[PDB]
Amino acid sequence: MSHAPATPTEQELRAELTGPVTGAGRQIHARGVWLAVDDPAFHLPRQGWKIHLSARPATLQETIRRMLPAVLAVPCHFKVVRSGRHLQDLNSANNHPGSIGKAVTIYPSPEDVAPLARRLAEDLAGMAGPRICSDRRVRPDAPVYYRYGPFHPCYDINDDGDLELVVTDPQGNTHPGAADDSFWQPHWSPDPLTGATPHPAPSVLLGGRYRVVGCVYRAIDTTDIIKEARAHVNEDTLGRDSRLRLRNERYVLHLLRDLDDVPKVIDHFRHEDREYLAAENGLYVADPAPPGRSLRALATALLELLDHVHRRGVLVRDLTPTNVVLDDATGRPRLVDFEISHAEDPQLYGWTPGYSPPEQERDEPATVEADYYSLGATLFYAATGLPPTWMTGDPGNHDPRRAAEVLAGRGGMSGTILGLLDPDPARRRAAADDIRAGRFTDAPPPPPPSARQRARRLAAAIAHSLTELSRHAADLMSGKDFTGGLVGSPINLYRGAAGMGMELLRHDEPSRALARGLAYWTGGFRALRNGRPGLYTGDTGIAVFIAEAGATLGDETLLKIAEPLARPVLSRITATDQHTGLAGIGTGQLLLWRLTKDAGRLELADACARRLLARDLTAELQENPPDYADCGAVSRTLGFAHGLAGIVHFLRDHHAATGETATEAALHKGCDTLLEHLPPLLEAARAVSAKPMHASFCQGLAGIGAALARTGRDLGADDHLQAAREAAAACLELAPRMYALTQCCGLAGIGELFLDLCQITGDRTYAQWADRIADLILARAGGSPEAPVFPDTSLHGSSGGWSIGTSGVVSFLRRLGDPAAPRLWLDPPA
Repeated sequence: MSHAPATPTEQELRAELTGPVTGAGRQIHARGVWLAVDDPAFHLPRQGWKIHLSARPATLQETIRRMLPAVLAVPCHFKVVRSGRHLQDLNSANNHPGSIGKAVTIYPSPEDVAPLARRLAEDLAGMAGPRICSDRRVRPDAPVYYRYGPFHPCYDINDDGDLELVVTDPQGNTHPGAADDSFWQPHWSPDPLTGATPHPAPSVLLGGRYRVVGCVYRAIDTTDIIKEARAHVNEDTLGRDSRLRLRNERYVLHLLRDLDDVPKVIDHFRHEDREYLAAENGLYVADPAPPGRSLRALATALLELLDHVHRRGVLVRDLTPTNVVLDDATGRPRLVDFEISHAEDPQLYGWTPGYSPPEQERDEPATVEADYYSLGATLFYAATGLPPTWMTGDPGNHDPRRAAEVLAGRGGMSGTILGLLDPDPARRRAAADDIRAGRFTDAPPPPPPSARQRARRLAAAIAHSLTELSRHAADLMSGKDFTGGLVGSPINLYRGAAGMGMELLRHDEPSRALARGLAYWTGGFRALRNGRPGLYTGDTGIAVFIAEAGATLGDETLLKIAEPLARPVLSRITATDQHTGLAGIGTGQLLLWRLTKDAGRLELADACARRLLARDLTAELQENPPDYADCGAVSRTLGFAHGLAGIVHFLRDHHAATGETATEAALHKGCDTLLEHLPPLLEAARAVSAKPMHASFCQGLAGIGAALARTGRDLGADDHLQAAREAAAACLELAPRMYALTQCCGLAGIGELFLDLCQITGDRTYAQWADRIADLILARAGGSPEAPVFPDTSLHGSSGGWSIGTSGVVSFLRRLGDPAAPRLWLDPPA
């Protein structure tokens, strides 16, 4: 009928290896998912040329059997994927695209690289496997590839503060390796086979088959969309390839005559190791995608059943806001994906929308009925402008928590989509949206908040968040996440220990002890290691965290560890930015100067300010981009990070500390320029086409307004405070469609602006606005009440970083319950 290829066990591979390996004196150690074999009398260098062997689970055992002679002849180290399942994951694109096909890795002596490769090309013959993109291939008939890279895990720091695997040139410079999933030729070592050292150069496309616009492309026939599949990638337990997925598609594309207006024409061809088959809705320039801006917007909803009635035994099983397109009005319905539109015994495994499918796309049988949870979920993203909330591991990944949007409005669908997103009963797709509203249509019935019990909720949140932080911190310091080609900074403010620690210092004695441990761990990690001087990415924020921990905890040794930490050579620094440049360094040095009272820190801030004042005319840029089109350089010009708002912020702090008149002149000039360019981006924010970027703290109105509020207070100007008020209003309107909950790009920065205005002005109105932001945050959270988990930038996982994770959220929530509590990193300490 339909069969299942061999999936080797770890035991069978161990068996295929044990005999010959013991023969040559080499030995097997299991580590990660790579049964490795070490050979004495072969010292592994640290970089060089390496051989990769591609394979499928089915072929893995034979790949091992036919390689051992060659690899055991020459002294070398090597490793083989743990078992067949680990290889199916490795050859799956969702996990790690650049690691597909690297079933075996062999590290030999340099002189022996070229022979082995060829010697392994022979004996491997026509055995097939996914083509390894990051590497070159010995011959197209064999699954042997090679590349230059690290053999040991040596990391260096990038200009973002993060850590990347590197090789080192003969001058010692670190070059980032194994990135961009493209072959990179070292200029100091020759291609051991071509004998040549190519050079990189820069020198939508003429596909030759059909000249037209990484396995997808857009097209128009060279005569009058070409989906691509790479061989042996995404192989099912039934040996079902991505090319076979295209074949299922071609089937339904020829079974398309009824409702054929919706999908496209077809054409099938193949080349080498790949095959090809022939209005971009989900982009919400229009916020509720208004059918006609009328009171009723069930038009799109009934249009869904328009294609539901197609029947034909075709179960899309994957109806996402990216799987919808509609030229003009509700007419001209279009759709362009059916890879998993099959209920026959060959039922392809989906769960493709991390969030939008039912709880029963666990390969459980398919049902148009089940396509309801994709319908309703689609409807959710239709109203909210944002996906429903799903998190890897959420015991309540499907629940009335979605009701916590309770916006409706455009069509007021409400309880209909609740049934349409209910559990298995399906409510019969809530009566098939009640036969296109013929039977019924529901009205929004939001519940009433429990008044002071809100506080209970809030309390619980912080409480649980604290415990969650304690987990993340342990995962950080134990090196759990210290794997891969890119490792997020384990110490910087943005995502590292310093960001978390600072917040945990302001909480209970256990959380303070966690911050103490984090301080000492950061100190250790930073010693005898490369770094960057920035505030949000680099040494300045780190030093601030350690010194403040030494202060509030009364730990002299912490202050001693921080004393020499952030004293850079400003002459080398060229950026003028809070995030990485001189402005952020100046502010952090002023914070350290207030805690330590070390004159050198004030001198550093003064030096920052002088170098900044030198480029005051260079702060005046004639080119302006009020539209987000191409580079939304609102962030690169006016945002708190990368922009003038943070520069102004630091100049204000410097004047407040010293009183130097030069800083005052430049401050007034920058403030005036910001106010000149404010009205346009305000209008852009108020438009319907606005994007959450316009309200973001890092890049948008929230940061600009925080800066201008502090300026209005300290300078006495009230035009600044009013600018901040208008900014805050725009942010309040854009808050319910924010993508993230974080400080940098999400709701936390909005609410922090509101709290700033309440503390400066005194208008408890902004406190109500902030309470609304916190309510949105608690609703958009996952997990359960008394145990809420907050999604980070991934939208499905949790993390502890301050600006992109849970600790910043905890900062906002904490500050909600303690007025007159300074804003971290923007206001001075108590």
